[PDB]
Amino acid sequence: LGYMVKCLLNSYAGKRKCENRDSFRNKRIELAGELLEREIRVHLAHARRKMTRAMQKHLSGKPIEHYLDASVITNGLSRAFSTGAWSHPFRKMERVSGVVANLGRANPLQTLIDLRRTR
Amino acid sequence: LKEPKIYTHCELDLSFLLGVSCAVVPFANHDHGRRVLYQSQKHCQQAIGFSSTNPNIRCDTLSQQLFYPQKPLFKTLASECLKKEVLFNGQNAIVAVNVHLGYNQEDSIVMNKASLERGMFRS
Amino acid sequence: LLDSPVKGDQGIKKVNILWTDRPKAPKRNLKVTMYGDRGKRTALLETCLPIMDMIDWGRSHPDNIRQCCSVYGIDAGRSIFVANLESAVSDTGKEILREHLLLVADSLSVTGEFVALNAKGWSKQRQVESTPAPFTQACFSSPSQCFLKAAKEGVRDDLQGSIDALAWGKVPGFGTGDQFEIIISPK
Amino acid sequence: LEEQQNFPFTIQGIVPDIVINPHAFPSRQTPGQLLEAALSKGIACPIQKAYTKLTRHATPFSTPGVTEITEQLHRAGFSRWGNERVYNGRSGEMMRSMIFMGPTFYQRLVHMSEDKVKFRNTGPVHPLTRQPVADRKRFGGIKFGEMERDCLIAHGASANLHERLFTLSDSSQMHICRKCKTYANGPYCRVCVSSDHVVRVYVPYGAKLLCQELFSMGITLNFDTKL
Amino acid sequence: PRKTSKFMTKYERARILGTRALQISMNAPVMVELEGETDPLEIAMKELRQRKIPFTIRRYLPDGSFEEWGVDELIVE
Amino acid sequence: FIVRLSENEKAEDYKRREKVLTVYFLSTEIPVWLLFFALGVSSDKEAMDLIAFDGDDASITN
Amino acid sequence: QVPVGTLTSIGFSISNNNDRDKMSVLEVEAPNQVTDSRLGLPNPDSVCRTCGSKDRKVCEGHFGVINFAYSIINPYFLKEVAALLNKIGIDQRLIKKDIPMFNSLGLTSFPVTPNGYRERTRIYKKLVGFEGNTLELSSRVMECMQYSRLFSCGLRFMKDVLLGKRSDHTFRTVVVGDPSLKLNEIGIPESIAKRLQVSEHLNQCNKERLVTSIFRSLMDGDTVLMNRPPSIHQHSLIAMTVRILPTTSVVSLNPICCLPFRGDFDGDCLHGYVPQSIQAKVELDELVALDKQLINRQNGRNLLSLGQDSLTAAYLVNVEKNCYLNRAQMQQLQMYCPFQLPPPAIIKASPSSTEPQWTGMQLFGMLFPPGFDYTYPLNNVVVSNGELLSFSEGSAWLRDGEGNFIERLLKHDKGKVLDIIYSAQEMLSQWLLMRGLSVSLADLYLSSDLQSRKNLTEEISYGLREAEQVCNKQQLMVESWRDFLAVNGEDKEEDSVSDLARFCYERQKSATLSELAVSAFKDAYRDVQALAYRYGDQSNSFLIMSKAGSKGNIGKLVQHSMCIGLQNSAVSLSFGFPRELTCAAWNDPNSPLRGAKGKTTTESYVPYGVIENSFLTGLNPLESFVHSVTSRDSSFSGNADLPGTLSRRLMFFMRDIYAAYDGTVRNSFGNQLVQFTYETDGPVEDITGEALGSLSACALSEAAYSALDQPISLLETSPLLNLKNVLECGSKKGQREQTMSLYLSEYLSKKKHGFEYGS
Amino acid sequence: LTEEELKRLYRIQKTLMQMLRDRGYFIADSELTMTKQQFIRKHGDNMKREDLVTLKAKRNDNSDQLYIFFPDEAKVGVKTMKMYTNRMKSENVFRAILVVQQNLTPFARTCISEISSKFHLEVFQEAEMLVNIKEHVLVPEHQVLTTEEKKTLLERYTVKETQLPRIQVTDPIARYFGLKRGQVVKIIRPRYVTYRYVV
Ligand SMILES: [Mg+2]
Ligand SMILES: [Zn+2]
Repeated sequence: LGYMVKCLLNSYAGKRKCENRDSFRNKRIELAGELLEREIRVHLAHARRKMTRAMQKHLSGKPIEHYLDASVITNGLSRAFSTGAWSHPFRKMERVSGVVANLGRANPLQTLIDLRRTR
Repeated sequence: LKEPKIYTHCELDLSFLLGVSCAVVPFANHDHGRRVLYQSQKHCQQAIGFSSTNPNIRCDTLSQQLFYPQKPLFKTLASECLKKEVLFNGQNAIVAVNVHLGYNQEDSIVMNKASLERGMFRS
Repeated sequence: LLDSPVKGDQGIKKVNILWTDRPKAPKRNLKVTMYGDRGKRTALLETCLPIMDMIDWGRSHPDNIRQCCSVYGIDAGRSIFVANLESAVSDTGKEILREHLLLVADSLSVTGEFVALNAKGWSKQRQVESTPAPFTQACFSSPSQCFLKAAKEGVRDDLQGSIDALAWGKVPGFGTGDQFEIIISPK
Repeated sequence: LEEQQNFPFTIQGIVPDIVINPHAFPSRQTPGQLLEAALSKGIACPIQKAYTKLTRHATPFSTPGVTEITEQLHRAGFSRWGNERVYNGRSGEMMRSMIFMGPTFYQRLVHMSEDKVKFRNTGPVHPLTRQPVADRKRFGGIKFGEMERDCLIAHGASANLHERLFTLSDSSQMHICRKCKTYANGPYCRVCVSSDHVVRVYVPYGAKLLCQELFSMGITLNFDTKL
Repeated sequence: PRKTSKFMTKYERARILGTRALQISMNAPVMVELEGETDPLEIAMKELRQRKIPFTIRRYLPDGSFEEWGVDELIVE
Repeated sequence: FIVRLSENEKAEDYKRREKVLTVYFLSTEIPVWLLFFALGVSSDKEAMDLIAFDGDDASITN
Repeated sequence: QVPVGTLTSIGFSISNNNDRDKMSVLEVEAPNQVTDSRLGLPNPDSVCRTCGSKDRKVCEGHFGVINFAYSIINPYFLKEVAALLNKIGIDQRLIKKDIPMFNSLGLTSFPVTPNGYRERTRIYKKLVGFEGNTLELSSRVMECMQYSRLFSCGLRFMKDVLLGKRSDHTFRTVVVGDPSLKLNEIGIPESIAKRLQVSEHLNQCNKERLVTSIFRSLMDGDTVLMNRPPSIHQHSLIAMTVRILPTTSVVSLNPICCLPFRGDFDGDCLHGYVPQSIQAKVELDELVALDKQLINRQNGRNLLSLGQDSLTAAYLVNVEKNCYLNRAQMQQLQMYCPFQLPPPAIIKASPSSTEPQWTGMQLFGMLFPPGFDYTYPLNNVVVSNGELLSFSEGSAWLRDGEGNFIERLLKHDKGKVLDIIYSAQEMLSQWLLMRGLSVSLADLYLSSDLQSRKNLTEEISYGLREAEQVCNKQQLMVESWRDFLAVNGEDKEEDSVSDLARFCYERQKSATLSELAVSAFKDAYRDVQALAYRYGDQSNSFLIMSKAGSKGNIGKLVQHSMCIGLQNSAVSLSFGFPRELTCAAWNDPNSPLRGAKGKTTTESYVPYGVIENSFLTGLNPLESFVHSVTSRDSSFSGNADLPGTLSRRLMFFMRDIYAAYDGTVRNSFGNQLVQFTYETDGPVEDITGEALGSLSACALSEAAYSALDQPISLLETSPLLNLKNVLECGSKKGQREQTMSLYLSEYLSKKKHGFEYGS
Repeated sequence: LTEEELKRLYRIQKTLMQMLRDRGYFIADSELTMTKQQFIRKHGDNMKREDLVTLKAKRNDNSDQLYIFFPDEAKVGVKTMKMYTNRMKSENVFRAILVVQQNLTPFARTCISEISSKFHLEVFQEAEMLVNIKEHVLVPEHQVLTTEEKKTLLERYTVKETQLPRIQVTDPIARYFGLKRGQVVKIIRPRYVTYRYVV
């Protein structure tokens, strides 16, 4: 924390330059290894919210395959891949629509540059 | 690298700084800055040429294919180490700059009637 | 004490010494003069005048049209708007005639003041001239607050404009229609 | 599409199959196409005499100079700058200036001619605004826009603008009573004595839908008619 | 009186020619008996050249008043 | 962990409004110098060597 | 049945409680079937009870009331009692009831959707005793008055329904070039002309022609409208004569006629409108066609100038002057021109020549009629009795300039100008085919065989090192350098002439002296661009198209041959290009790309660099990166809406101003006077009846669509933004920065150096 | 610095007579064309008040006169400007001009509401008219038309009283000549004519 305050004072004095977003030293990407995990991390909470709500009613007052409904991730991932909606990396209640692009097959050069891009 | 003994690193090749649709264009630095950007991601994406080799399993709309595709005469270094001759679409043509009766005015092209009947540019 | 002025005025930011060959507001009886360009930050010309006791006041005028009109009349406002438009269009690339430049100056200074190029300045121009036509004012802004607020007063629209006449099958007033009649007279 | 005999033919027998305009070169600013056409010509034509010392790389950032192409094309019978003396196809006489030639690499795009033709001969009608439908598969019709109407306003033609937005567009009728100012539907007003003197006007459906929306929004209309 | 122009404008000629060609298209008796020309644009042009149409221009002043103008007194280049 | 250097609009007597060090940790708005004495150093003169930079003292010491 | 009539005044009023129940009382009390068939068509195969009930033809809509026992105040009148409150009988009924005028001020009845535009059908099925509170019955109709189409749908409903309507009998095709047609002529192929029907009434001559084929095909003689999207100016709506020809489903016209269209043949389409009535057919060839709008009224000069090939051919014919064509190839070119052959100016030019050879400038006299008098002093060309006699280094009298032969031919007879420009193309093309224009590698080389390229390189490398010292001198005009420019000996003068990287680093940051470091390079580069006339022959194909002004200029040749020049953008951030951009200049502390400096607020930069390598030698990977940083501003496409929203709000301010019969302009709304006399330069009073403001708004739209949108870095904003800021007069956005003017007109001029001492 | 105040008051007294000369109110040469030292060497320099009330009538008539009021203290209210309103009703004139130093008060603005029907009383500040407005190059010369000439103009161009271009009363040229609502003004251009109706 002392170094964190010293780094703030060295940037307020004009010595250390501020870090800009328009560079690739302070910007990383994610290609289906840190982007596909967010849709699983969101939907497993939706599955746990339904399992707890199903176990709260059946105990107050053994279908283990019925209490764990598998029709949430299968109907969530296909819904996210169809319309192109995803989850926000920083926010929670936001949806982006730029992760999924339809592949073209007019010539094999288009499908070579459609796989290597950066948003 | 041979003359100064001060360097500690080196690049593999200067042609390996562009994309796969731009580093195969011949004389990519001689062109204008808004004329290789108008071709690397605007003309190669909609140029007919090779297609899928199995047209019996892939069924999709607007699947066009050229009859006689041709690799170009030149051989760039980005097309030699890749060992692939599919990213070059279109045929060769012996062009000639000439004012031909005003029929090629305002960025137009006059063509041959006895060349489109022998197999050139048929799709 | 470190922000109090020690030389000059307090509201003047900076001054520049330019040199133009064909300036606005000519001498009207040599050569090309050099003038200062004072930039201010109450009024505009009513506070820059008694601060300088070195009065060399010739044809000095503010550069902004909304200030030049409200200082020296709508005639000087039109005369500086024409001179500001005939430089911008000439620097745009083309060479327009003055026939299309004076008409815009005579049409944007009808009610004695220059109005904006929007619908809020068009309604305030069409409501002073006693011409209650609220139909065309709804085709520029949103039509929600143009028919509800006009029906709460009882306005009487008329087929006067071109868009207000072409929408109901009629012809406009000018052109080849509604300006003369072709009738067989008995004489 | 010109025939083969009409093109300017060369001494060897080659015929130019694609002739482009030379005026597009100092405006599009694309050099290196005349270098590609001079590098593909020296590697396709045979040397009289050395088929190993020639350069055929054309690397993007390792381009060979002009002094290497103009000395490799010279060693086979052609000129240094790539141009050659051509004849005439119609007359047959020689030309006063040479014509540059070279085997470039041209691609064909997707946008053809038959995929852009679109006309309208009063086909199907859109059920909402009674306008022609904007379908390329069915019968179409190009929209007469705002500036395309102002350009006919500026020309002074108001009788051609009358058949464009009313007659060729949606054309409907509208009845209205004379004493009472309430329209209903032949002509039958329940506010007035029915069928005494009722007049009808000519209003397009685009403005008649506006009256139906205003009456459903809560704003009535009281309009009078001449004669 | 007549405080308007003496020359016929093109915006009135383009309506007079159309109104005259509409009559010839609906079998009107031609009172100029020109032969050789048959199209309703050429007949109305030769009728305006001979100034034998029974048409008068009733121009509308923007103030509210009006004044007529016969085709026999109106000239056109 | 957001260390902010801004004006102190809160806990002021409407005159002293200068640049102060506030840290935004779990929505607490605690001062940074009390977080210094909360753990570790327990000394005010020995808390400047952690923020030692050897710079010109113009308006940062204030 | 009803007689016909025209409406004249639209009146708006609030629908009272009597205004609803007076009409269309059909099925008022029916909560189980609120979408009954007596008022609309609920089912796709439904039937109206009181109509003829055809497919949306007889029934135009049938309304209906909704009887509500509860009394609810309308929301439009609820805001009056919120402002009609005071601290104070008779005063509570006078100021609060003027526009309702003692009405009921309550919503008793309610109109229903007539089931033609109903999302909205199953909503009013439960308002027969909906609730008890007076809020759930107000919100249920407030949502119905807000879910309508007239609620922001909005302006998109208006400009797609009332303003812009689609029309039938149209066609849309791409266009190609064809110089074989006339000026006011187009070409429709057989596959389109065999389907487009044009109605024309029966006549006494063709009674056996129509009945053996009213609805006939698009034959010759008809006229159609032509249009290119978007409509730039007034002359983009020319109606030309049709002419059928066998083509494979594409239209074609004269490439010299594409100058009002402002489009090329790289894929642009052409809208086609076909008229059907006679009143829309006679008016097309009288005010709209190409033989009538021959005067470009935006500029006041000719509209149809020379194209690309004809301009270069008319240049080369009069500048080459060393071709002597004989009588064999001269009488062939005398067929495209309607005039006879001149006598031969050369009888015997050599003892080895027998046939009388003509003159190249004598060939250009086959277009001017006998009696044409034209004199241009800037090019020394004299035309006496239909034959030009002199020519000395000129190209301005051919294209669209001040005084040219096209305008002087349009002022001479104005009857056969379209038969003159046509023969000035169909003969000049056949003449240019006999010579041949080609761009070879020697045209890009611009040099001789040996050592002339080396002299050009060694001169470019010395002219690009003096234009740097010129720009270094201009940066000493800063008020901190007032002690250096005095006549006194200094000690730190060597520190201001040895530091060359520091003066380049100062040009990047603090963009207030970088506006005089660009204009100095642009004035020192005029002596560098003049090297393209000493080097290279006069027969170079670039100098022919550059001196004639066909395509490009001298700026688009020095980048091909010698050097590209300077590169400056509007605004960048955190990187700037240094001087001597090579591989060795890629270090961290001594270059402004990675690190600013060592001593320092330099977060924002304005880059400026000069490249010495041309488009022929080859660009470096850093020089191809500077050319991608700088030319990125001309790659965006999110700026075309800015000349589209300007001329839309500028339109109706002048679109109602016309020319009355009293000799003065008027206003179509209230018969007001804009001005008392039109400011016409010509003394002919022929502008009467036309909308002179509708051709003045497009006159400013044409100067905004073709605006050179290459912005200056930081001082000047844009030539279009400077036009918008002048046009926006009453838009008072704020009083932040107001600039004055103080003219120095006083008694100071009598003294020596009075203005400099007074300022 | 009383010399700067005496110069600022000399400029107002020099531009007021030049305004009234352009309005034509029979100005003698004793007050007009005064040098910078004549106001000190002729008038009383030891007068630290606004003692510049000058009586002046018209040229073609002597019934209606004009009062050039100069109030001493700033921020004039209804309790102090009673004598500034009583004199015009006591000597029976119908035109008066008063100048102010600072901005006005709304209590004084509610006094001229029901009093402007009989006696017209307009105000403009002295801090703005340090220079002459009519002597500017950008504004042309004007000619206020008489009712005997306004009648023959509306019957020649057959234009009504509301179909003319408008000029506001708060404009510094329509307030320079003392124009009311109803009269038109002829405006020339450097050589066409364009009239303007005061709204
Ligand atoms: Mg195009
Ligand atoms: Zn029905």
